[PDB]
Amino acid sequence: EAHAAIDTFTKYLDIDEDFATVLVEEGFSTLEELAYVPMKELLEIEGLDEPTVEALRERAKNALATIAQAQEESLG
Repeated sequence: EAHAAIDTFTKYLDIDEDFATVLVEEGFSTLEELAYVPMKELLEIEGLDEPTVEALRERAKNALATIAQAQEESLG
């Protein structure tokens, strides 16, 4: 559910739902897209700040690192 993408980012990206939605709203429901997408590309999404987008991505990868920990428990 898209609603889960809002809390997920808030759980990993450490952001608020109103902000996460902007990432999932643009088309980023997976931390990989947020972390895989570069700062500029992510900062261009609209009017994000250099640091806010720079720190948001850092969390994406850092969060994905943990997600990979649970991924090992499941085949997917």
